[PDB]
Amino acid sequence: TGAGTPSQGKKNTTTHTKCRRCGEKSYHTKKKVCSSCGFGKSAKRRDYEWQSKAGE
Amino acid sequence: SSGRFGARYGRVSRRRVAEIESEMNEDHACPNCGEDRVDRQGTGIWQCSYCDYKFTGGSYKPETPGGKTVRRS
Amino acid sequence: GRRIQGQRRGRGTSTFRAPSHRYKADLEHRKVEDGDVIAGTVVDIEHDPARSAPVAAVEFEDGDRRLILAPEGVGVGDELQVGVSAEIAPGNTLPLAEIPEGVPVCNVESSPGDGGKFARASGVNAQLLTHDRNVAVVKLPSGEMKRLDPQCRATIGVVAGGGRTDKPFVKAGNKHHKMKARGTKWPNVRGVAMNAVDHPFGGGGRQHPGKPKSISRNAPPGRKVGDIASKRTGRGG
RNA sequence: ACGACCGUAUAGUACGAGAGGAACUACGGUUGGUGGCCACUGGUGUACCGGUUGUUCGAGAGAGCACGUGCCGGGUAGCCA
RNA sequence: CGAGUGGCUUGCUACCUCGAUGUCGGUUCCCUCCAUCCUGCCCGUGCAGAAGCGGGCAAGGGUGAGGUUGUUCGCCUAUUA
RNA sequence: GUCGGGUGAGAACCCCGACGGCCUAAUGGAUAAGGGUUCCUCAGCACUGCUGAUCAGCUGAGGGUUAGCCGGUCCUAAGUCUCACCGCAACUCGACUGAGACGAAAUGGGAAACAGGUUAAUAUUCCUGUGCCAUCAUGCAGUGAAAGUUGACGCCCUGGGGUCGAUCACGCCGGGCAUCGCCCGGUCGAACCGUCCAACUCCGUGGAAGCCGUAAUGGCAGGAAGCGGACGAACGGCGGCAUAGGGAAACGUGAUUCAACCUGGGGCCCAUGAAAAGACGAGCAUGAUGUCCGUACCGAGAACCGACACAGGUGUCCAUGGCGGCGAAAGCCAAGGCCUGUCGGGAGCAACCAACGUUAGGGAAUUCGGCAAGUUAGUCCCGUACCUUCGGAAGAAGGGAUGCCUGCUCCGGAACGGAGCAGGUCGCAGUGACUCGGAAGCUCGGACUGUCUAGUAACAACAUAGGUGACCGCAAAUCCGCAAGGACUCGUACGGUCACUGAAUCCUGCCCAGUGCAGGUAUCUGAACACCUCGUACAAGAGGACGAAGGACCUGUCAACGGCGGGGGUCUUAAGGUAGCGUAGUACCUUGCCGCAUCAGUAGCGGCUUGCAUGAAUGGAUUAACCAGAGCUUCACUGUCCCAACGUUGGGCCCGGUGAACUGUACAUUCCAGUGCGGAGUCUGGAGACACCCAGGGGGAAGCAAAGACCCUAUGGAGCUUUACUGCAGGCUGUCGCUGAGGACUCUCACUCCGGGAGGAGGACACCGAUAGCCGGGCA
RNA sequence: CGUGGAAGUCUGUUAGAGUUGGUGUCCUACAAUACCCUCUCGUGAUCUAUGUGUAGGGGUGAAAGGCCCAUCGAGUCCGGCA
Ligand SMILES: [Cl-]
Ligand SMILES: [Cl-]
Ligand SMILES: [Cl-]
Ligand SMILES: [Cl-]
Ligand SMILES: [K+]
Ligand SMILES: [Mg+2]
Ligand SMILES: [Mg+2]
Ligand SMILES: [Mg+2]
Ligand SMILES: [Mg+2]
Ligand SMILES: [Mg+2]
Ligand SMILES: [Mg+2]
Ligand SMILES: [Mg+2]
Ligand SMILES: [Mg+2]
Ligand SMILES: [Mg+2]
Ligand SMILES: [Mg+2]
Ligand SMILES: [Mg+2]
Ligand SMILES: [Mg+2]
Ligand SMILES: [Mg+2]
Ligand SMILES: [Mg+2]
Ligand SMILES: [Mg+2]
Ligand SMILES: [Mg+2]
Ligand SMILES: [Mg+2]
Ligand SMILES: [Mg+2]
Ligand SMILES: [Mg+2]
Ligand SMILES: [Mg+2]
Ligand SMILES: [Mg+2]
Ligand SMILES: [Mg+2]
Ligand SMILES: [Mg+2]
Ligand SMILES: [Mg+2]
Ligand SMILES: [Mg+2]
Ligand SMILES: [Mg+2]
Ligand SMILES: [Mg+2]
Ligand SMILES: [Mg+2]
Ligand SMILES: [Mg+2]
Ligand SMILES: [Mg+2]
Ligand SMILES: [Mg+2]
Ligand SMILES: [Mg+2]
Ligand SMILES: [Mg+2]
Ligand SMILES: [Mg+2]
Ligand SMILES: [Mg+2]
Ligand code: NA
Ligand code: NA
Ligand code: NA
Ligand code: NA
Ligand code: NA
Ligand code: NA
Ligand code: NA
Ligand code: NA
Ligand code: NA
Ligand code: NA
Ligand code: NA
Ligand code: NA
Ligand code: NA
Ligand code: NA
Ligand code: NA
Ligand code: NA
Ligand code: NA
Ligand SMILES: [Sr+2]
Ligand SMILES: [Sr+2]
Ligand SMILES: [Sr+2]
Ligand SMILES: [Sr+2]
Ligand SMILES: [Sr+2]
Ligand SMILES: [Sr+2]
Ligand SMILES: [Sr+2]
Ligand SMILES: [Sr+2]
Ligand SMILES: [Sr+2]
Ligand SMILES: [Sr+2]
Ligand SMILES: [Sr+2]
Ligand SMILES: [Sr+2]
Ligand SMILES: [Sr+2]
Ligand SMILES: [Sr+2]
Ligand SMILES: [Sr+2]
Ligand SMILES: [Sr+2]
Ligand SMILES: [Sr+2]
Ligand SMILES: [Sr+2]
Ligand SMILES: [Sr+2]
Ligand SMILES: [Sr+2]
Ligand SMILES: [Sr+2]
Ligand SMILES: [Sr+2]
Ligand SMILES: [Sr+2]
Ligand SMILES: [Sr+2]
Ligand SMILES: [Sr+2]
Ligand SMILES: [Sr+2]
Ligand SMILES: [Sr+2]
Ligand SMILES: [Sr+2]
Ligand SMILES: [Sr+2]
Ligand SMILES: [Sr+2]
Ligand SMILES: [Sr+2]
Ligand SMILES: [Sr+2]
Ligand SMILES: [Sr+2]
Ligand SMILES: [Sr+2]
Ligand SMILES: [Sr+2]
Ligand SMILES: [Sr+2]
Ligand SMILES: [Sr+2]
Ligand SMILES: [Sr+2]
Ligand SMILES: [Sr+2]
Ligand SMILES: [Sr+2]
Ligand SMILES: [Sr+2]
Ligand SMILES: [Sr+2]
Ligand SMILES: [Sr+2]
Ligand SMILES: [Sr+2]
Ligand SMILES: [Sr+2]
Ligand SMILES: [Sr+2]
Ligand SMILES: [Sr+2]
Repeated sequence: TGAGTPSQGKKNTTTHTKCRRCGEKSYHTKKKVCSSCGFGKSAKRRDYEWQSKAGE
Repeated sequence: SSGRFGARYGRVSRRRVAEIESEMNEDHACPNCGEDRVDRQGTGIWQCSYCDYKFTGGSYKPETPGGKTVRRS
Repeated sequence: GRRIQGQRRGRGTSTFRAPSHRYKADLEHRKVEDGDVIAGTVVDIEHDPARSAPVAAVEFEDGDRRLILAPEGVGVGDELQVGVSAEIAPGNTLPLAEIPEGVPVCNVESSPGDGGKFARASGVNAQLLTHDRNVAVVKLPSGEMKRLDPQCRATIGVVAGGGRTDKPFVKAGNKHHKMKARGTKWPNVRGVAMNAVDHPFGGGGRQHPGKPKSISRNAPPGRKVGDIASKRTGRGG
């Protein structure tokens, strides 16, 4: 069984869903954590300085 | 009895299994009554088909050399 | 390199854990205040997944139903006593002080009240040798002379299921079923059969530990493999 | 687009004490190569005719399917060696 | 001992090629060379004959099948002009 | 697919009929995930669709999913999160312990619904008929109420009960066929309410000393059979339900084999096969309440994932439709579905290619190699070697039989079950297709089943049982974390950790010098603090005394790393290779020598063997069995070959339609020589050369595809190693603080551990903070 | 002689799992791992669905440097960064 096309057929698991807090399809329904805004992980909003160039 | 093993494993393994299961399957004298009606129910568990006496003993024999020593002292 | 298997174990992930959710109970001695007026009846004999040996279900006078580390010879209907004034009989529990010298014992406590630590596996037994007002000398299954507090509780007789070790597994599948009931990663891949990155003995064309196996006691984890602080090796000498 | 060989007559002759043993020339055939042809022999021939197994069309008759013929036997033309 | 020719072996060089020109052997198919193994025509002989042996002209045609080994090579077998 | 026809401006592919076909664990039916309107209707063809299109999963416009009793919702599983507590510089981080919540839609547990009718599209939801559950209210009864039972459970073999289905017998209703008289379909009817009860268990009677009983095990004076009785089953039987429903009609009755479902007996475990909510226990009438969320459709060779309407991938159930046969096998056929694994037209349709059929004689001569193909084949009877771990080898081998028809016999209750006999008779051929082993010997390797490089390696590699060594008494050994803490562990030496070897069998020699580990150690060496001397009004600093682990030194140890030679009739550096095996998967020389086998054998096997450079758990030897493992031989067989032929299907060629990509400095009709950075279509000299187009196999363009897959270079990178350099974790050891009272000691009061508690054990140690010395590829 | 029905037991395209050889077909593919035949396993160290856990010098690994979403002798993303 190849890692490519043949293995893509088994993909029918729902994980990332629309997030109640930010509206992005990043709420991981299994972990119950939003990979975009961090809902379910932190009260504060997920944010990082590396999300932009250093001097901007 | 090790005929279920076929031509596999070698003499010693299936010689010991044979001798052990031979003695294990024998008619064992019940501690309660005197009848040779004790059978194994599982690992170290024995029971008499006559009086229904369920008791502990060796894994393959209802009595071990060590267990027989307890009585004396 | 990469952490060796022995280090992966420590993390306590699923692969290395024991099937605790499947286990029955810790066969600790009952806690009696005093008077010894605690006796019970063996209601059933059960198989213990954690020790591959039979264990006994007892129903005590005060209404307590508990599983007991059963010696050989215990059967349903039999009455068991636990306490200072307990009768000197197989399956009965009482402190070492009340036990007569030269009597096989099992499930011996390390510190009075702990519930039993020594001599608990299939067929084994400790031997109560010397008595005293301050110390009870017991010979453990390993042959070691152990000095214990005479107040330490123990059960008279040898542990049930003796001779278990006498029959060979014969096949891998049999070992397999047993290992599923324990906290152990099995089968076992030899160090010498792995890559250099995975173990101190890995690498090199043909297989061989490119170094002496006797490792120091002070060796750090990851390096402490092979023959740990061996006083000697081999069969000769 | 023809190359080569074997055999027979020459001849048990010439030669040679003997043993052995030629040639010119005339013939017959083989082999390798070459071009073409199917009367003959052989192959094929899911044209065709026959036998026959399972199943379906109620039987019979007559058929379908079982790979480009279910399987088996024979084989015209044609193409072939 | 001396003088040469070839470019089939090996060595030497590093001139061409590393933003890549697919190694050996075999197979299949085509052309060629001559330092000729056979075949044609010759000369000598320590050429009677038969057969050898050595040499000359000559590249039209031919030079096959098999056993071990990947082998090229080579050893081996029976055929062969 | 074809012939007719329908609609339309237009029809090969949209629809009707006929004829011809395809799918049968699926190409049919119901669904989980996932998709999200793809579902239904009307109107369309610019877009999407491998051609066309009036069609559509496409475009436009509307419409469509109805629940007390089907899921959800409730329960708890592995496990997750939150809060508290604690750690952390800190947190959105981290372990424990408490509490709370979360965690199962086919497929865990679970109160209750069936039949029919209806729509373009829903349907146990709507409608009709009937039924049922829970809660609450009212009324009667009830004083019982919580013990117990249930929910609730592994694997293997098996009996009994029994429905559907299928089949047989006969009747009825309807259809088909038309030499016969046979062939097909139907013959219905639920939940629920009521009732019946086999098995198991128990009681009474009885009184077996050999009887009772089973498919099998088994049972009994501790009371067998027999007899009577209590408790007690089906999704089953029976009655109601039902002058309900359904059917054009009839509107059956018996039987066998019996999936579901019910209930028993036996066996296995170094393996022991959830939990919780809930339910029963615990009556009946009447009435009220039963909200919220899901509900369409696809579920795949076009609705999912794979960029696609992709030959891939993707869970569950329909596992009992007929013939066939051992069969959930093949093949053929129903019910049902489809002609969309969606471009067509034409040429006896050439070469060439893909898949195939058939080939005389020879029969492996082909090839590295029987690669490919083929041979054999089902079942019954006879018969079956070496070797063997006694299991096996074995379907060894080898030999014979096999259909149809007529009449029978035996086993069984019987089968539409099985085993045979006699007679008759057809073919080239009777397992007639289909299904369906070729066989034998020798050698190497690994014992065996098992594992593996998703995507060039399935093996001799990994694993394994078995053998062995090492560590540790549990306040342990080993391991994770900075810490709080944690895995092992509901574990305790018959344990579990760390390693090596690799079934059985016979065995496993010598070496402790080096290295490693461990123990000991008079003496030597060995840091810091404190102490002492000098120095400084102090301090830096110099020296001294004491000296832990460590080292020196001694000892133990090879199933510890490893070693087992050269020379001579010892030497390096400890020993100097024992049993066995041996030209080996190890032997360079080498195609070693002898032999076997062959016409011929660098192969293979046997023997020899001084072994360039075998050898004993770096395991040696040996080995039955096993193997898509390497090599060799034989029989059988055949187009592998001699040497090729003919044929079949799909392409290829021609026509309609659709319609890319690779590649492209330029020029370019070349050929032979030469020259040139020595490998030129383009330079030179000659030769040849009228242009364009079709088909072809690929000689050349050092053809196209990639800033090699070999080599070197760079004060390039990375992974790996170690007695490289330098450091860092970690362990050990001393010292200071925690830390108290009276080079050796006692105590208790901190602190630690055990204990539910009282209290016990220990104790100024240990833990922890700081520092010092040693070890330190575990890590950078 | 029968009964019994054991087995990491045998045959087997039952379901299901896998992949020895053809170095077949394909190789601007149906397909960035496909097709066909042959072949292996198929009561167990079996296969399989969903849920759940382990995370990057870290997992997981019957060990092949295998696997951790077409990439692994150290994933992916963005940032350091021109
Ligand atoms: Cl074990
Ligand atoms: Cl010949
Ligand atoms: Cl639902
Ligand atoms: Cl029974
Ligand atoms: K190059
Ligand atoms: Mg316990
Ligand atoms: Mg496990
Ligand atoms: Mg191993
Ligand atoms: Mg390796
Ligand atoms: Mg390493
Ligand atoms: Mg080794
Ligand atoms: Mg150069
Ligand atoms: Mg090139
Ligand atoms: Mg010449
Ligand atoms: Mg010539
Ligand atoms: Mg329409
Ligand atoms: Mg519908
Ligand atoms: Mg299609
Ligand atoms: Mg022939
Ligand atoms: Mg040849
Ligand atoms: Mg073959
Ligand atoms: Mg009869
Ligand atoms: Mg060999
Ligand atoms: Mg193997
Ligand atoms: Mg691979
Ligand atoms: Mg394999
Ligand atoms: Mg072992
Ligand atoms: Mg062991
Ligand atoms: Mg090994
Ligand atoms: Mg091995
Ligand atoms: Mg030899
Ligand atoms: Mg040794
Ligand atoms: Mg390059
Ligand atoms: Mg490169
Ligand atoms: Mg390289
Ligand atoms: Mg250099
Ligand atoms: Mg580097
Ligand atoms: Mg504690
Ligand atoms: Mg390093
Ligand atoms: Mg899973
Ligand atoms: Na020269
Ligand atoms: Na070549
Ligand atoms: Na010539
Ligand atoms: Na040869
Ligand atoms: Na009933
Ligand atoms: Na059938
Ligand atoms: Na079409
Ligand atoms: Na197997
Ligand atoms: Na040594
Ligand atoms: Na050696
Ligand atoms: Na295998
Ligand atoms: Na052929
Ligand atoms: Na070309
Ligand atoms: Na690297
Ligand atoms: Na028997
Ligand atoms: Na394959
Ligand atoms: Na990394
Ligand atoms: Sr899935
Ligand atoms: Sr969170
Ligand atoms: Sr931020
Ligand atoms: Sr405990
Ligand atoms: Sr406890
Ligand atoms: Sr190594
Ligand atoms: Sr020894
Ligand atoms: Sr003549
Ligand atoms: Sr003569
Ligand atoms: Sr046909
Ligand atoms: Sr046949
Ligand atoms: Sr010449
Ligand atoms: Sr000549
Ligand atoms: Sr050469
Ligand atoms: Sr040679
Ligand atoms: Sr369906
Ligand atoms: Sr149009
Ligand atoms: Sr539609
Ligand atoms: Sr819930
Ligand atoms: Sr359910
Ligand atoms: Sr099962
Ligand atoms: Sr039955
Ligand atoms: Sr529906
Ligand atoms: Sr499919
Ligand atoms: Sr596939
Ligand atoms: Sr049909
Ligand atoms: Sr189409
Ligand atoms: Sr024919
Ligand atoms: Sr051959
Ligand atoms: Sr040959
Ligand atoms: Sr035969
Ligand atoms: Sr061996
Ligand atoms: Sr695999
Ligand atoms: Sr052995
Ligand atoms: Sr030593
Ligand atoms: Sr020797
Ligand atoms: Sr010119
Ligand atoms: Sr072409
Ligand atoms: Sr099997
Ligand atoms: Sr099989
Ligand atoms: Sr291959
Ligand atoms: Sr083939
Ligand atoms: Sr193809
Ligand atoms: Sr490919
Ligand atoms: Sr079976
Ligand atoms: Sr990706
Ligand atoms: Sr950057």
